[PDB]
Amino acid sequence: SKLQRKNKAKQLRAQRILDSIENRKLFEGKNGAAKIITIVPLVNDLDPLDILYKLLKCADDEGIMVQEVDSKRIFNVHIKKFKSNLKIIIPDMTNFLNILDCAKVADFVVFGLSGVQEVDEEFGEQIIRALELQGIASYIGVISNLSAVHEKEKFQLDVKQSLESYFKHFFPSEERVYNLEKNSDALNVLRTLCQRLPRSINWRDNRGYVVADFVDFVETSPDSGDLVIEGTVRGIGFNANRLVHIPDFGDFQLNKIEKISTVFESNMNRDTLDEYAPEGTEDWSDYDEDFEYDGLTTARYDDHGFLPGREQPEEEERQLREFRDMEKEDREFPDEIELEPSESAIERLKRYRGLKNLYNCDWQVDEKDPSSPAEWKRLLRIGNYKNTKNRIIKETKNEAQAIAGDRIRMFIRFPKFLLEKIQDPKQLLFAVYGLLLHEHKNAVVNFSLQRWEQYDKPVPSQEPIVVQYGVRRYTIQPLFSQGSNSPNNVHKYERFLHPDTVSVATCIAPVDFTQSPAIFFKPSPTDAKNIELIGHGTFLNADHSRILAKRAILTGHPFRFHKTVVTVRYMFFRPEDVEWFKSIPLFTKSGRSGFIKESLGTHGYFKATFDGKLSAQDVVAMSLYKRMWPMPSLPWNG
RNA sequence: AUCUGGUUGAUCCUGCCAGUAGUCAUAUGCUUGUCUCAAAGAUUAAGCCAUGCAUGUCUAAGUAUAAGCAAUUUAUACAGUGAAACUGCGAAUGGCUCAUUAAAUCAGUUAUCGUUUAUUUGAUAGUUCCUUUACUACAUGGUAUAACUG
RNA sequence: UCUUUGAUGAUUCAUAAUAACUUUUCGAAUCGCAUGGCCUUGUGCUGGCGAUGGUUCAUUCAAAUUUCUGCCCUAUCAACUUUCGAUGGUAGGAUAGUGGCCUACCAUGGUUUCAACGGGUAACGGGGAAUAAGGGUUCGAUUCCGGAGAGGGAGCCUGAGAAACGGCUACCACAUCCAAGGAAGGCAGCAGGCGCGCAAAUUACCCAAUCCUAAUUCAGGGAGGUAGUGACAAUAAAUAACGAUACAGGGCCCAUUCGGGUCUUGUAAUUGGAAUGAGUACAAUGUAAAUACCUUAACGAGGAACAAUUGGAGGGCAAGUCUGGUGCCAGCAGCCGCGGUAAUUCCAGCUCCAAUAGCGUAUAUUAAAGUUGUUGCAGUUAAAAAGCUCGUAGUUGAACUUUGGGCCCGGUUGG
RNA sequence: AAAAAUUAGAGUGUUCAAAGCAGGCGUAUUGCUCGAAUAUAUUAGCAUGGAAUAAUAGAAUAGGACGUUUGGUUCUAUUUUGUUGGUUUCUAGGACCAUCGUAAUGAUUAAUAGGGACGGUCGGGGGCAUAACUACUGCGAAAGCAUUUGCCAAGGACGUUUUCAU
Repeated sequence: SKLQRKNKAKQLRAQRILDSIENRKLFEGKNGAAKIITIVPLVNDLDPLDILYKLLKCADDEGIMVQEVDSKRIFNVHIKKFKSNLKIIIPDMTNFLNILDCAKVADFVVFGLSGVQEVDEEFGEQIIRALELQGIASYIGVISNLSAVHEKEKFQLDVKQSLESYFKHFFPSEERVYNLEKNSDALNVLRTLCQRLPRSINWRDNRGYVVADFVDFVETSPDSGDLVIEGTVRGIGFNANRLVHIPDFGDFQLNKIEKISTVFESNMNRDTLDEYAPEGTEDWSDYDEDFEYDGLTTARYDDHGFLPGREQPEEEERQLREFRDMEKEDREFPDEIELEPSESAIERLKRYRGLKNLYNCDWQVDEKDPSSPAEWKRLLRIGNYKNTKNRIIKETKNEAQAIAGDRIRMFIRFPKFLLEKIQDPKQLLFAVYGLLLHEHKNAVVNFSLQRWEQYDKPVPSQEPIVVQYGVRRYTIQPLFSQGSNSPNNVHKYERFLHPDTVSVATCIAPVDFTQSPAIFFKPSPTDAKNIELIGHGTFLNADHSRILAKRAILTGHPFRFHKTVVTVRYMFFRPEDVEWFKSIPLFTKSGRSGFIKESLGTHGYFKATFDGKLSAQDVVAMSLYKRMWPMPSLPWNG
């Protein structure tokens, strides 16, 4: 008979309809749920407490809104209709930084709009562009009040269609805007947040994060006490083998874990709880790089060609006074040295490595470089960057000591000088983050630079700006490289944004295992909020094969052109570099090489061969290269 | 009330495969300015279902001491309005789907001298104290419970 | 010097009497309004309109059974039914009531080549729907009437009426809350779900209309109405119309020959002015309130931008002798086929053709099809007459039995 | 007598149309007024007209049909003997029972359908016993069928003023 359906049906789908259950139904509504809800107003004159009271009048209790009015920004409310509990938060618009993390704790973001204006670019539209570029879960756009447009009906219709504007180019994934003045539109905004949960972010999810409910200090010692933290664990958990960072306080060491309706402690398998770990000096102790410049006449290149020749409003003005001067050096003459020689040009700049080739030989990154500071010695370089990436993600679930959705009175070993600036949780959120094994140790890192939209003001490599990665607010001096496809990682050193191609930023900072996107902003009080949004990007890897370049190219005014000797004017008033740079072959900048043999005189006269035209339409050129290193970072607060 | 291309060097046939129009016949591709009229979870799974609604009802004329209101006044039984609750009636109509079912359903056609029927419309009831008026009310017999208080 | 008696085609029918019989049925211990007439004047006696209830006969809305004839493919289903009711007789039980409906004793019947009985159905039946010279072929889950069902089977309560599921109770399959003691559940009603697949709309406003229910004019109604989403289908029809010169030709004519008239175009980023709704929007009207359509202030074009699109250009089948690929970006277009450079088909530019809101492609079905043949095909050589004669059912079967003659009335037609 | 809707269709300026069932006229001053048709047995049942075509029954052993030929056997009592019940006399009124009378008493042809007899013949037809003639043509339902003699039965055609009515 025709039970063969119930064969083929109930034996095609039985496990494919099983892979997606408990992630959806761990939120059953008496004890096991906590839905985290954030509300962002998009104009400065809004009452989100009233928007809350437009979201709860349709909930069929009555005595929930009136007693919760005075000064509270965190709410925990149980919905006795769809049987779910919510965690309703609301930040403070006077600060900007608090807005940027109240999104990234949540999964549904209530986007309010305005029925009297449009959005503003630098503050509303940028904060929309802020959260989607750092990554966010799903959301709902909404309008609170539509009383202001005149009480005829058709005029209150089309003003919705105008407000669709920022969901045609921003998102082709959301077409409705719910009018909360309508009672029947204000209910399926309550249906969806009590009954769904979206694909959230990748990196914040897979590490564990708890929001605080009760924070109190207890005494263990006058050197260090303890803080009890009450909350519910989200993410994957918190175990006693690694560390925890909280912003504006930093990193602190736990002691014990207790789940209160499993008593755990911290073992002695801690990591190096310091900034500059002493486990880096017993890995590199070889004295085998001796590129020297103390008595070297010409850099030894005996493996690169010919025989050598031996002898027997007050903030902006200080920053742009030498900014646009480098257009002569970066853009119109990119390969150039500064020369108007009337001074003692016998010893003006000497220490160099002027080899001609770029991408076919060896260059020792590590040297005994006097430009290489004390970071270069006591640091660990675990140089395998693919298996160690995939090792750390596997071990974490195996050391599962805390499962998600638990009521914890979390204790932590904590000092005594930081018992003041933590406020009550009702006026400010308090969250923690699970820090992996050996992340806080500083090392070398590499970023990527996505240039900010309609902002072509470049920035040199000499500014310790704060770059947001993960949750960490760290000021850091960046240096910039290219991402050219070559099997040696010798790329071009640039100093600014390359306005055409996504640039690569080399840095020295603690490692980020989460592969979090990078955020380039400038803290300056020019804007009322202490942010100048200047860029964004992401982290890729930690590099060990970098060879940077420093250009200094001797070009000037040529006048004399013989087939073997070429004399160039305003060059040699003190001829020393012609006898100092024998094994650095000259070349015409039209792509034609040449040979330097001897100093034929004193004012530009040297032996110079030409491959093409012998005339003063192009200047013979040199090539110089050096190597220096970035500066480490610092955790920025305030 | 109509036919055209294809077997052979060339021709007449049997013969099928392309073509050609229609569909209140369903999907699908690219396009899309106006007026009138409008089908729409049937096919496959008569598979599973979060939340809210879809069945209640009073006149001058069955029962009011609301510790209801209105007070307003001819009214010492009550009389204005009128929650709750008992009693009466309805909930068997309507709406939705097409799984079963092949002399079954169902159609046009007969039969009840072979039966039940709220309602509606029209008729219809001096006889019934042991009595023809002898004890024992007909100017009128008896308990029990609801709402409500605690 | 003494009888009445209904109706039907038909009755032991209606209806009446006599003896009785019964856990003795019904025969107003209810309610609003009015307030009068009579008197020995006693709260004496009578007396109006109508609400609700009541037994039986008629009646209306019904219900339950029943008579005759009528269904798609299949013999690779020829014999089926009768212990355990199958066909009939007699007496009881049960029901609103007839009847093997059930129970006792007996008889041995009933269906079948004019297809019983069994198997398939991606089968609810009809009114009807598409195509059509005539005959026909293929559909009908779906606005009206009839039946069945409420996750799957069974059982009963209250009632005039239900084997009811927005009633209850059991087992079967499910699945919800839980202080673990227990307690609750049926979207094939309306909106809406996460499932499936080629495949199908809003958790909106109201009882104003249509009609139903209630103790009732007043309350109720996802029944039903109004909008949102809708290239499912069907009707009406914007995307330009008029001049001037100009230069051409044809053109009829003055033609002498010119130009004397009449024309027709052709074009001249040659030049002019008039018309108008798509759209916007004061008012009014619409409507239960609104939205839109009809009406109408002010606004609204050289339109080059307020800009039509799908498919083809050997043949069938309307449309090219056109230039470009080193075969950038070659099987190749339903079927004959075109490629081996430059192609009278691929890939692109230009110019033409067809429909104008494309019927462009896919899958079913109808005409074409006299290729299902009753109307109406095919016999030797093309697919196709059984090895041979007797013989079932089925179909088909010679001729013959009152014709002719005469008279006369009364129809509408050519007249 | 076969419901409405739909289909063919009459009337009717929704501004035309698909639709709808409306609408038209005066003084517009308290009004009169026409509509909402008709057709479509399309099996089976019901009422009715006609007697072609094609079936079916009737008298052959006459228990045949008509008769007021005559003898019977029965069964009913409506009526009158006011009336009532108790009797039978007729009388009508039902059937069946012999024989006595008159009608012209009562049987379709004999298929250039079929069967059955009958008379003279013909044939390598078949069974038992004891080549040449073979094509030009012989016989048998077919496959098939050749030396003479005799038995046993069968069969076509012809001939006929026989018979039965497939």
